[PDB]
Amino acid sequence: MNPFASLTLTTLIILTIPIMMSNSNIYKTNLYPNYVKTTVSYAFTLSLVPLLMFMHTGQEMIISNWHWMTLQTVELSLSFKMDYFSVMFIPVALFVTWSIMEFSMWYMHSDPFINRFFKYLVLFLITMMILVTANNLFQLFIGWEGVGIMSFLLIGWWHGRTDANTAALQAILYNRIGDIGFVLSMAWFLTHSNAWDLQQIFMLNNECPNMPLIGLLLAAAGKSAQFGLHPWLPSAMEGPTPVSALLHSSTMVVAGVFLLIRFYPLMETNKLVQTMTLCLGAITTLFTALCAITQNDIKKIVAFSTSSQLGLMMVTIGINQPHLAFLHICMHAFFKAMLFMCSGSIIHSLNDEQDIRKMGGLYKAMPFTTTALIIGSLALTGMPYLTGFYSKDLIIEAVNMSYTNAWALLMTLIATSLTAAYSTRIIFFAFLGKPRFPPLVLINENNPLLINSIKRLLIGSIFAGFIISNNIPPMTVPNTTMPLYMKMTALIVTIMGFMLALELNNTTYYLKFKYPSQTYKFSNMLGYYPSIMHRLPTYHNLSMSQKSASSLLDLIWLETILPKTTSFIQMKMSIMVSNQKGLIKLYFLSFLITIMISMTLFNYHE
Amino acid sequence: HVTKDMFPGPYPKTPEERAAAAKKYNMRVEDYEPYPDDGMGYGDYPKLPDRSQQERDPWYDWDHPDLRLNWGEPIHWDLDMYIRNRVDTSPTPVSWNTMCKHLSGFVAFMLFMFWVGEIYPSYQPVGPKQYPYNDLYLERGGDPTKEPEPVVHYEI
Amino acid sequence: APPLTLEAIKDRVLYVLKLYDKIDPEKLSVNSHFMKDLGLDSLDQVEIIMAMEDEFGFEIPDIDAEKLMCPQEIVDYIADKKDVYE
Amino acid sequence: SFPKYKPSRLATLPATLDPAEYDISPETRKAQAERLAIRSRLKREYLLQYNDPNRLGVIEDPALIRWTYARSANIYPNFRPTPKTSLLGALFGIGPLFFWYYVFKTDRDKKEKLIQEGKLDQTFNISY
Amino acid sequence: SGYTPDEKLRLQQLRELRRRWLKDQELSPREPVLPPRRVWPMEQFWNKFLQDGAPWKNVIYKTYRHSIFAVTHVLIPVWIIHYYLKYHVTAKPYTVVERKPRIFPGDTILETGEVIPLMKEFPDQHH
Amino acid sequence: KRLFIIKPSGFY
Amino acid sequence: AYLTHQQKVLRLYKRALRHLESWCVHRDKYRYFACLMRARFDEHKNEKDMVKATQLLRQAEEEFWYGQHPQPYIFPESPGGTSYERYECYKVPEWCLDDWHPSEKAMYPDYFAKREQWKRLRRESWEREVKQLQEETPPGGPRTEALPPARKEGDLPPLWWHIVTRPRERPM
Amino acid sequence: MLKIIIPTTMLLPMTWMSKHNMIWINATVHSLLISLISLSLLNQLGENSLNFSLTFFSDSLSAPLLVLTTWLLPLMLMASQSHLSKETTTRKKLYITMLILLQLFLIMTFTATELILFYILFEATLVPTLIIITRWGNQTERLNAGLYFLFYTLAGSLPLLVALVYIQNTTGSLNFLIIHYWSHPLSNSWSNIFMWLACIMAFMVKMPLYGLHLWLPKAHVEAPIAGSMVLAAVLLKLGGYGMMRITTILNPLTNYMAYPFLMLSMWGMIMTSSICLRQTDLKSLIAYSSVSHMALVIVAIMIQTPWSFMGATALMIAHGLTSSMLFCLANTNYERVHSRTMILARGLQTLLPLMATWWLMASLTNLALPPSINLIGELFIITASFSWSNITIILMGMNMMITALYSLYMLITTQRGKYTHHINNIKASFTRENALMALHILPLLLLTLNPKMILGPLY
Ligand SMILES: CCCCCCCCCCCCCCCCCC(=O)O[C@@H](COC(=O)CCCCCCCCCCCCCCC)COP(=O)(O)OC[C@H](O)CO
Repeated sequence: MNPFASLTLTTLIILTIPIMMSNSNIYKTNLYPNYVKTTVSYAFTLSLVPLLMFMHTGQEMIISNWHWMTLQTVELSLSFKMDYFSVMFIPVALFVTWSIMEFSMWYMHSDPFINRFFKYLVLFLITMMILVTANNLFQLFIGWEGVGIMSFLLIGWWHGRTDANTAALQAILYNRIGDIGFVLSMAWFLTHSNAWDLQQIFMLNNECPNMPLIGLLLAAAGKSAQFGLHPWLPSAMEGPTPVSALLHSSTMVVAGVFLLIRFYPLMETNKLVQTMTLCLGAITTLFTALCAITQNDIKKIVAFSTSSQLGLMMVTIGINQPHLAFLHICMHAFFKAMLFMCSGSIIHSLNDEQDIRKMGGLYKAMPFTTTALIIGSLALTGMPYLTGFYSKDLIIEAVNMSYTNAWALLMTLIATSLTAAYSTRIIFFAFLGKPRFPPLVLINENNPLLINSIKRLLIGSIFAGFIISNNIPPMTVPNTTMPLYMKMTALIVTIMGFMLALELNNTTYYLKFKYPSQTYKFSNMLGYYPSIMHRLPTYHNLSMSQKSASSLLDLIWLETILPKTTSFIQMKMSIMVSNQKGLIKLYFLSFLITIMISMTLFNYHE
Repeated sequence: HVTKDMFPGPYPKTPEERAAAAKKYNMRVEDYEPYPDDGMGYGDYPKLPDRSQQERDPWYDWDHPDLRLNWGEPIHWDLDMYIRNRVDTSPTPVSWNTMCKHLSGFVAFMLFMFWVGEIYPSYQPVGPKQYPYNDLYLERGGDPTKEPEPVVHYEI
Repeated sequence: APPLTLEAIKDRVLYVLKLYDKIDPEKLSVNSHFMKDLGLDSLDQVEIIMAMEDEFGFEIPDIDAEKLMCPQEIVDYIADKKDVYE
Repeated sequence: SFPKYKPSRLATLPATLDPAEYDISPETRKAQAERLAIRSRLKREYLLQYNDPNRLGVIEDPALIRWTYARSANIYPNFRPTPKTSLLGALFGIGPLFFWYYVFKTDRDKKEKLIQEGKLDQTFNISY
Repeated sequence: SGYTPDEKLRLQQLRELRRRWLKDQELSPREPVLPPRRVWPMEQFWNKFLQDGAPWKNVIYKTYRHSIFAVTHVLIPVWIIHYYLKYHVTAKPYTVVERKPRIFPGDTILETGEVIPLMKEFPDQHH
Repeated sequence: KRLFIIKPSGFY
Repeated sequence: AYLTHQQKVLRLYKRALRHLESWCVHRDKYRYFACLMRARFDEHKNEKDMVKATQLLRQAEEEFWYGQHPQPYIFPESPGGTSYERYECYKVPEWCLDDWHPSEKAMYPDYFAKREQWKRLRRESWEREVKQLQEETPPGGPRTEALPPARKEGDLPPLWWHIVTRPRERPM
Repeated sequence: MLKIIIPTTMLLPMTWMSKHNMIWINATVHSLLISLISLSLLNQLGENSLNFSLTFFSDSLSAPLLVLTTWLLPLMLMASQSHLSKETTTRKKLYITMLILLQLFLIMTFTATELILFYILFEATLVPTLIIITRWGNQTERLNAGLYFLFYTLAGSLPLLVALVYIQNTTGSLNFLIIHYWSHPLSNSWSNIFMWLACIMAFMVKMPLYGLHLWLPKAHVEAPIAGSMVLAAVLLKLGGYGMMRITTILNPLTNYMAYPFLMLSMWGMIMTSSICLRQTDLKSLIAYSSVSHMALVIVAIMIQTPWSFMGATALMIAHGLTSSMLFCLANTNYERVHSRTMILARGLQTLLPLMATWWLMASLTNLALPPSINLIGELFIITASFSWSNITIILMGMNMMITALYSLYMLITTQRGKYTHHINNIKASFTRENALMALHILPLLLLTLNPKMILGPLY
């Protein structure tokens, strides 16, 4: 009966009000976006009181409510499980999306369907709002599928863009391929554990969850854009920037990693799956990062940075560090949202140009935008006591002194250095140097919407690292006594990577020619994955459906096995039995055989 | 509008019927080419080179600009693989064989080294995580009636 | 952004044309069919339209570029392609 | 010199690298000259209907109608049963069906065998 | 090279018609014309209130628009949710379950007024 | 400067 | 109809520099390497033999293919560009306006009345423009896709309505 | 049940006795009233069927199906007065008569207590559907379709006839009750296998089952819109309904004599959904989608599992509502452009803003998006099948992947994209089309709140 239950539940329902009021249309269509932001702002403000209540006493509770059906022995009911992962995530997601909503007013200002756009963002927000809070697997599926379909429209928001539909279809495809593991986990838990509530799965102690956890891993990889199922995130860059900064920065793609954190107690029981997560987390962390540093599009650059970060999340959850992985979720939410939003500022202000090889010299042109990026870039890459410090090097330190895959440890270190690599590429090409954009300048950021939204997230990137790290109760054993020379590798590799990348970037400043390196061809072409794996399997499967399936099987053979064979036989026997010659001689002679043989060899006498 | 005879028919056997089909398909006898009839039933429909709509020159103005077709032009039998959003046969800057070699090599190299990493794992020169209460048999999920086996941790 | 019109286009068009070193400042006329008036080889018009492009930031098709040969012609082509109605 | 660009059915050969377009023979002079002739014939008609004020309906495309007919009923009247089609039908037909039967029957036989001797954990598995 | 005489004349009229056609795409000052809409008492109240437009008029305007947002989007929704959570759904067993109140050795508990004992003598180490 | 926008009739 | 040798090499020139944008990036590097490209293009002007020119461009295309940038800098308002057809889901065609409702129609009387003016002009110009088209049509069907312009006074050029009344590139 | 059959029968003079132009109104309003009376039967007692008399009975299996048919009846009526208005008074009057004779047979079929009485009306639905397809069908191939439809289901139904009469003379009674209580173990004798084949094949043909499914792409493509939905929305379920009812005497021969059908279905769904990945015709695309979803129910039924049965009926009705709806989507676009090709009409979201929505959550419901009962049906079958065999998920899971790719594909091609230049006859959508779409969407999502009224007797 504590108030905690009441207000925290309203955090969902008050968020849904703009959706209900939207269909009324009594709202002035001009003032709708302001209405949406204020509701989310109040949603965040109300979302505070559960958080301080959680830090004060530390109580985690479940709100089970209206009983959907008593499914024989199953009792599927709408139930909002809440714990530290919930109560911490809720303010973070609301804070980011409120800042994005404020920015979206500035960026998406000329779109006639801007009110529809704010409707979609709220619909996505509540969808992930119920994704994080899900006591039963079915509610987890509600968010897990609604969040994918909500992305489909939003990525194809510009609609008529032919490539945008491709990315929208591509996003659904990879997500639903991952969803195959989800329903596999669904069936396993219902059959071998007789429930979908997290309480029963934890308590029944499925200590040998080899099949479910593989399905859980496969479900995680689809939504988190892991290696093998990564390229949907880089391709889903064709939507508007606020779409990018909210869903495809840290508030949709993170759902895949968040899935295993919810199922962490079962994860530690098994060992094979954890090593697989160590394998998948490492390869995603480097391969995407390797394909990043050679790109010339901020949306592609920052996206690949997410997937590399998403790869980093899978590493820490791998070696029994679930909470710190969720800490990495919150910190990554802060600075990564700013980077896209900051990149959104420069893209629109400089007449919707996204190629990094054309902007040039934005340092003193846009002070706040340049200021935001360097703080965001430093936080993502290191800079102790900043937001990234309370998460990243702790993960790197934690993964160092653990019985991990020796190769996977090597990928994390290199990718950690590669994290600074593309960070330099953005700062060096865009802001530093001489400008290259078209002669007519339109550089401006004085709009209060852009300045306030950046500043709101900026103060988060300075202090929110220290706040929650000092506020949440210690949920992991610490690592205190290691040699000095791997306690510092997190700083060393980033500082080391900062060095040559700067030197190699100003090697472009060197007047001499640059050879078309083959390895550069491999990395700049997204690691060769899209040019083959989006062209070889799709062609074969599409070719199989036409040549086989449609033509050969359905309407060539199956129509000839039963229908045409019987029709041909009936017609063939019809042409003979009805083509009598009309001569009385042959008719009576036919009777004579019938009369003779009837009183004969058929033995029609005994 | 169109009459029945203009509908696609059987294989053009004689060159004269090849010309008739080419006229029927709004092409000439030079570029007309029926599909190789291995019994698959393609009929007289003229096979065309594998050219996705992405291949077609975007700067040219089409009657159907979205898919890059003009009115009446005999579209490919395999249009729906080769539409703008479906399978695209655009020429990559590097060869497909090289395209495939580096992809398979990197994946195989990554997987192989991952195995050898597992063979020789990395760890610090540190030992077991000593745990009290006979390895916490009771709270690990153990049964109270079955007393835990002798487990104890020492000091030096 | 305030949309561009002819006096904007024409001034920007003769802007980059004047900035070209070999073009004589007094020889600059909106109606000047390049080579027959200002000695410019066929390899030069294909490269100055890039300067014409970068002035307005929208790609000039080569089919239209080869036809595009006069300072007035560039102004006319730019305006209609960017729905400039004044 | 860098290695050349070998073509593929999925990675086509560009027009810029094709040897055929290099030598424009006088035979090819007219071969690619009627391209615009037939295209204009189709063009001029198309704009005439498209721009026609009296037109209110849609302009029927005989190529589109022909394509739908070719990818439809007009396939079996052109279907000749041959070993290629016969083997293709069996390989993509009965083939996978029997293969799926083999894997399922084998697993199901193994599945019930374990239950027969009580070699499977279904203590909590009650809903079915 | 170079619009041909017929072609340059073709583009000239095409440009001329296009300019005139886009000129018609303008809007007259009177457009758009629209029938009136039923006015609201609060809206007309704020119109006559905001005629002064002084800074202290704007704050109460903004405060009120923040106030009625709070009541109709937080106060009422939290009312029905709490009522639902306090007299309807909690009236069924095991509907709202929470973690046990985490107590520590040394403090005291409420429902019996008993003290869990103080943590016994620590081996007394220091750094 | 304001100018006419074409839009499919939503009145129905 | 046929891209002559000069047309193809200029096309090679334009695409070569555009790819070299993505390589050189910085403007100072651009103005140097472009000049080498220009200078080394000027040297083979007196090549005389056209066969050599094909051989002079034979290695050129593949050399471009050797050094082609995997991510060339394509312009946003162009095919392959980021803002390609993006501003198109709002340019509903003009003919849709005929299906409007009188209450909607009465909102914009002046524009609608002027649209009717354009409507009648198209109706009056059609017979003249279709007649003009056939009176100088080439034998054996149209040979070149280019259409005849308006020859006499008053008459509008044939096939003009959709070109003139095309939706604006920035409808919003 | 006479509270439903009698008003339905008395509605037949109602239409014929109506005036010239009032036929559509009176038929619609009273059919909707008949639907309301049908909802009076949704309450099923604890574990007993709502047995009314020896002639008619109802349980939780036919309770949702019956009201689906009655609810359907206005929808064909609401989807017919577009192309039928250009016809004489009699022919329009005749058209309404047939559908009402259609639903009357369907109402009698689902409520029949005796398998023979079930059988008679079960084939009798052919007669009105056949004439509807042939008479008012707007195509040429429909003449071949009528033969293809009639013979194919009859070729399986006729062997069924000999099966029932054999049961009657051997076991005794043949009603749905005595069979269940007096059920005896079926032996493994080869004669019993043939009786199993006879008692089953007739129902699989009407589902249809992969291979025996070619009569849907013929019938549905060029059937009239009104006849297209009913044949798609219930007549397929009619084959489904008999599957639960008749698999009470076929035990335990079901376990061994089901493998060929499970393999045909679990592979057919991948193949048939692979059909849907590429269809030149929108209506053919929808028809093949019905094959895949129905093939799920065949797998669902043949396992004969509690969880499987509730998922079967939930998917059965849910598919019918959405499949009928998508057919209405095809009819609207086909009406404007007078063709069926995919790529001919495209970019229709810009031209028609609301229809972009209607086709949108129609695709989502077709996609089994949770919690839409399409999901609660498909997901149940996966769980039941996975318990039956762990490799079932590899195929049946891959269906949801393939089902997504084609479902959005028709949404991408038709609604999204650029408007077709030459097409200019697309007027603003009439409120009849918009309303008819809502009459499908709203009950679907409304019923999501209470799946217990669709989960069947096994719930
Ligand atoms: C298009 C072809 C058909 C499609 C598939 C339909 C289903 C396949 C099987 C069809 C079976 C039809 C005949 C079954 C009648 C009822 C079956 C029955 O009651 O079971 C009996 C099964 O017994 C039979 O012999 C039934 C017939 C077996 C199959 C032979 C005839 C059917 C196949 C040929 C005719 C149908 C095909 C069409 C040909 C143009 C049990 O009786 P019993 O044999 O035990 O009787 C006691 C004693 O032993 C003496 O009888």
